[PDB]
Amino acid sequence: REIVHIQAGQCGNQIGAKFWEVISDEHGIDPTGSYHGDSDLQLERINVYYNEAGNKYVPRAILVDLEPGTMDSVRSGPFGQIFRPDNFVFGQSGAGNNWAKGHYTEGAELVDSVLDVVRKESESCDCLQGFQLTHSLGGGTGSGMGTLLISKIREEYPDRIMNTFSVMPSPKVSDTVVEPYNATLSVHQLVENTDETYCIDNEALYDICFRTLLTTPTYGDLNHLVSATMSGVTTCLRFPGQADLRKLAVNMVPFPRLHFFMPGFAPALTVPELTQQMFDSKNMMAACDPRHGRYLTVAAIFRGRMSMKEVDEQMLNVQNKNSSYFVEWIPNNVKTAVCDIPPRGLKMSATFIGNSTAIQELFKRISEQFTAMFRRKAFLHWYTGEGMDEMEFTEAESNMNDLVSEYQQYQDA
Amino acid sequence: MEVIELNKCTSGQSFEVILKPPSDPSLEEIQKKLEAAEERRKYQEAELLKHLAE
Amino acid sequence: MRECISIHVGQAGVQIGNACWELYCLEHGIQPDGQMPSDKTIGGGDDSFNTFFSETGAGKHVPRAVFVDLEPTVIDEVRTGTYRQLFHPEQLITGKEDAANNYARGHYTIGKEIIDLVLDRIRKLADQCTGLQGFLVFHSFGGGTGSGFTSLLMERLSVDYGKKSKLEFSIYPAPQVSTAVVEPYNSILTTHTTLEHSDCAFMVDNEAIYDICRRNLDIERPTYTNLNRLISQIVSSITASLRFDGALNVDLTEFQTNLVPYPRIHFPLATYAPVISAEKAQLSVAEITNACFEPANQMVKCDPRHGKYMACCLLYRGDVVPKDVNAAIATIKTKRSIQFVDWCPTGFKVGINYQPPTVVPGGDLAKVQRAVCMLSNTTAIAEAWARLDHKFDLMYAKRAFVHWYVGEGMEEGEFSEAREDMAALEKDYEEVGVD
Amino acid sequence: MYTFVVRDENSSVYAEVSRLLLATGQWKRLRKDNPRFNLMLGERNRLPFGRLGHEPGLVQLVNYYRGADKLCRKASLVKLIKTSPELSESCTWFPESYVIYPTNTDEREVFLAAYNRRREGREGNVWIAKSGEGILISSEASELLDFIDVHVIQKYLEKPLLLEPGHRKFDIRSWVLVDHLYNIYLYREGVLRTSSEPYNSANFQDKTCHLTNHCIQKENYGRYEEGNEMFFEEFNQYLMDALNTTLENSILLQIKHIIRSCLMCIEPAISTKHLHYQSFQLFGFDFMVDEELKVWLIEVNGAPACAQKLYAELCQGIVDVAISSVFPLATSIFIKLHH
Ligand SMILES: Nc1nc2c(ncn2[C@@H]2O[C@H](COP(=O)(O)OP(=O)(O)OP(=O)(O)O)[C@@H](O)[C@H]2O)c(=O)[nH]1
Ligand SMILES: Nc1ncnc2c1ncn2[C@@H]1O[C@H](COP(=O)(O)OP(=O)(O)CP(=O)(O)O)[C@@H](O)[C@H]1O
Ligand SMILES: CO[C@H]1C[C@H]2CC[C@@H](C1)N2c1c(-c2c(F)cc(F)cc2F)c(Cl)nc2ncnn12
Ligand SMILES: Nc1nc2c(ncn2[C@@H]2O[C@H](COP(=O)(O)OP(=O)(O)O)[C@@H](O)[C@H]2O)c(=O)[nH]1
Ligand SMILES: [Mg+2]
Ligand SMILES: [Mg+2]
Ligand SMILES: [Mg+2]
Repeated sequence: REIVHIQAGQCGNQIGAKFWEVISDEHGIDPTGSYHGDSDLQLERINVYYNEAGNKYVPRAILVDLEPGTMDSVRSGPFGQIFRPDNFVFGQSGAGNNWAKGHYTEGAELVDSVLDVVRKESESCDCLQGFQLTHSLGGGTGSGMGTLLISKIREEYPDRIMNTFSVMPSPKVSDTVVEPYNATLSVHQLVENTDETYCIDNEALYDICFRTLLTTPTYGDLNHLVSATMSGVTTCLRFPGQADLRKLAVNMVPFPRLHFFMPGFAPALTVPELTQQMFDSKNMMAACDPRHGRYLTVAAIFRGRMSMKEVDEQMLNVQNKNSSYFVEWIPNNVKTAVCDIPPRGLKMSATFIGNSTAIQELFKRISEQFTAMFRRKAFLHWYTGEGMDEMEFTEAESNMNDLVSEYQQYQDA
Repeated sequence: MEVIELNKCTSGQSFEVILKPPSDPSLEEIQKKLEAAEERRKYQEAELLKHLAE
Repeated sequence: MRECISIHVGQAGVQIGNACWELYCLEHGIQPDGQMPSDKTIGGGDDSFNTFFSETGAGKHVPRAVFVDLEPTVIDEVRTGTYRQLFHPEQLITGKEDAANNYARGHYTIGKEIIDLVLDRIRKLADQCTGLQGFLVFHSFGGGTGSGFTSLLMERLSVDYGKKSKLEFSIYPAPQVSTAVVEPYNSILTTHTTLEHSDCAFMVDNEAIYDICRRNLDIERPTYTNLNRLISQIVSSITASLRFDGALNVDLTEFQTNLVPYPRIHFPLATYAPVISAEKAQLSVAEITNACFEPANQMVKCDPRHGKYMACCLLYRGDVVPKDVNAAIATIKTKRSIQFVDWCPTGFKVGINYQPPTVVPGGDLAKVQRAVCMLSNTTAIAEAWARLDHKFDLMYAKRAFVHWYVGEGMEEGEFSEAREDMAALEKDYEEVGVD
Repeated sequence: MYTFVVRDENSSVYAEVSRLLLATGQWKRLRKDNPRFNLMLGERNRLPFGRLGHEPGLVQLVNYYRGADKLCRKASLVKLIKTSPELSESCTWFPESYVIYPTNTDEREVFLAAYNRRREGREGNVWIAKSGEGILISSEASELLDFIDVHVIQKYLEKPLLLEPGHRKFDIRSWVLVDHLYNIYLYREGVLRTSSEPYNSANFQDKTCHLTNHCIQKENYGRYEEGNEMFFEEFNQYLMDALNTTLENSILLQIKHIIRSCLMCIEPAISTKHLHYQSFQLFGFDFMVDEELKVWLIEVNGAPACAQKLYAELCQGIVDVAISSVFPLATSIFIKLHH
């Protein structure tokens, strides 16, 4: 049950670095790779994410970018020195916020070097369950090169699970003009080539930091929020709970294309309070309102020492009081796991994973920005200038519009 | 209300009470189905790899 | 002496297997080292317990059992548990990645690659058998391995050992202790394929056991350990007639002969009393016998009052005499709603073993002087099929999760084919128990 | 808050029960196929009892007792009374009945045997056949048995109590509610469904005079009382003025005894006391009163309608004792029949 982790682009590597920072603490590994933990429960599944060297643990992580900047930043602050130096794969050109450059030109010359690193990590896996990618869909490297990586990994490992933590464009906050192009072209790829995609939105992350939780939030704050979630959704995989990526996907994904998840996190709060918080919209990290759709499936993970009989009461309560928001035709679609080791600084926490048709609002929002620009062919020449054809845009748009109508179909069924 | 077939032993005993009277595929067929499914898998992977090569 | 081979498939089958063989060892005075002081035959003997244990020259008693799982997490615990030395490594078989709660993945993709290895290990056990009665198959309905590989195995066992009898102990899926949404699919798929290969199947619903554990042993959130400890008691009661000197159900074929007048309707309901918490600080023969007709003590929650009996067996352990049983039956026959099919006599087959039920030290079940397990073939158990078929219909109408099965090489037709068979089964039960 | 579903729309009683639950504000009506409810107002036929009581964390309740049909079908009731030790054929309050099957388990021969013992002794030999349509009242078994074209042949009550003025027969309907604890509650308000035509012993051909169904009677009507519905206050006053007796003494004691006998007979067969789901149900009992003021059971309705005047009160009674006793909210109208 080994997982190979890839992070691509600036957002991808910043979030990925924070993730390893967090779970290394949980497994009690220090910035040199040495284990200094109090419990042996920390190392029973440590192989899922780490290689053994020797008394030193090394993340099975591959760091990718088209410019050396962010990679250097990763290497600087701790836990920067835990990563295998030959697992840093970077170019020098950058992608200029251009999906085409990441996917077709600049990215293509770098992609073989990544696959060699992927291949070498995979061969030291006794039985690779699959891959996880952390990236953003707005820019050029994480979006363009990231989806290229996914496609080429699928070609060489067609029977392995591919999961992504994908940062999606925000409803109102953007710093990239060509973002709707990069995102729509990425989604097209994601729909076909990933098994599960966790949708992360920066605006939502900021509002949580700014309101609920800490004035003047920075990217470090948002990245820490994502890491907490990433720690949460992967708790079952690296601790003793039965279980693996494929078993998770089988129970979360009733329809192959509808595999985009809305993650959530909570929080001296009590169980009943934890439960009602993690279901609240403001605790959602994907800026979609669950109250605008219905849940196909839901996975909740509770961490810490707590009354598990009480937890099941709370889980059932909430569904019973909101049975309108869960599909009737998928019996027992709400599941719950509990892990006794809590995250750090918290007595207990809860992680929410919803497969909700409300996520269609995200894609129809992406779609309406995309079509606004593409109808006038605005900024299109930067993409066709890298060799792309207009038809590839029309296809990406049509596919995502198709995705939206499918969510609507099952929302009403 | 009858009791019959009272067998008895060291270990224990058994009996019957009556309250009222009344009034496969071959190993080849399995192999064929397992291989047909394997072929449908092979075909599906072939299409994916063809699609990816394109 | 006619031997019995036990096969434990998937997580549920293996973990229950652990509880059963632990309990077996306690009942026969076999230690975790495998030595049996009371057995003065050494490296030999024809005794009744020999049907479940073979013997080595060093006086080690070894279970006639195979443990098989498609991933190693569960069986590795056996390999390193208290009773580890009881098994030879041959016996424990593991794959490296499981069926992911996918019947198709367990039956087709992974089943094809491990079926031969499993049969060869079983063959090794059969080779050590002078006379072989058949197999006892432990598995869940809901797991990928439990559903998918078991059904494959059952077909192959029918080929390799056509004469031999096959008995299932099957775990019915319950949402309270289940993490899989696709269990309804796996259950009716494995039931369809395994139906003509099973002579008698004992279904246990995790919902019933969960509740018996909460309300009778005062456990707020039962664990698998709690559930399996209880399940092993029911299983022990059912298999005790094979491991001990007796005249009722001594050979696997008696089960079908006594409990199953119809081949397809081979799912007897089990009921067990008394269940009392060890903590808490007794029940007469008539009281535990009457308890057997209470829905709350059944392995499957259903209402026999609105169904018809085809056969009934009472299995007593501990202090019980025949006249008391006859007396209790008479008073129950008056009060409670018991009806039998017209073509069957309204009667009971009764077995009594003097050895009282045994209990694992530090467990939750307090020792009982007298205990009884009732096995009855009632049409009321069909309630469990209808429940399961309804959940199946809800999801299959939208083809939810179906792509996971087609992607492993299964055809969409097998879904409908299986569902149709279940529908026929439901009708069979209606024709027999309803007028 | 609680949730419920509606299986059968055509139910007048539980349509009213439906509105009053919604009105309370603390009850949500889910779609009929949604299996996450606490209350189920179910269909009249092939209700899926087998699926009830298996949703975790949901106390489920249904408005029907599984197996109550033993009481509520006319062939079933006859078989039940004849074969139950409790009734023991010691049922002096049920008309001599027989189960006949069309020639197209039967007791057609014993019926003729009793019919002929009667005609040897010149005893009144009028019978009624049943299973608005499908009933024939004849003084001869031949006319009864050529209706053979499952049925019940029942001894016709040739000396019914007849209301004055009018010389007219009538039927009494009692509403009985059994809760989840199998408490038996008798609605204090009964109704008398009257014939508007004088009774005639010579002519059974014109069925309407003989029968009392509100359906047949509908089609003089409403002349003596509105909609041929006399309620208990008037009837009790009539009994006092005409026969120098009361409804409680002359009739109600017998009614309570019969209701008790029937429901206690089937209690071990249908009780949900120790089940995973629980049942309540409303029944309509139909009685006829002869001239010697003896009460006879005619039929038990499992799915009864109410009288328009009383639809308000009874449906509120159901919500109070049968539903709110399981699902509490944020001068009883029932008489409790003890065991
Ligand atoms: N009673 C009982 N039920 C169990 C146990 N383990 C799992 N189950 C039930 O079995 C179903 C899951 O099947 P498993 O037996 O875990 O699956 P498996 O056979 O290992 O299948 P894969 O893991 O998919 O290869 C769920 O309904 C669980 O509730 C157990 O130890 N005891
Ligand atoms: N033995 C008997 N003697 C005299 N009258 C009788 C009788 N049996 C039935 N009746 C009359 O038949 C009428 C209707 O019979 P019954 O009630 O069985 O029909 P039904 O079942 O279709 C209407 P419901 O179901 O509401 O009672 C009653 O009003 C009663 O007056
Ligand atoms: C339009 O520009 C966007 C990109 C850059 C520049 C401004 C701001 C928003 N933003 C941020 C944010 C930030 C924020 F403040 C509010 C918000 F809703 C989401 C964010 F991601 C943070 Cl949290 N940390 C930052 N560090 C460097 N920029 N930067
Ligand atoms: N959450 C988060 N977002 C970031 C971070 N750095 C950049 N981003 C955002 O990512 C989006 C662009 O994607 P980016 O990764 O920078 O482009 P790429 O390097 O070509 O993949 C912009 O909206 C940035 O604001 C970070 O550290 N955390
Ligand atoms: Mg950049
Ligand atoms: Mg398993
Ligand atoms: Mg009627």
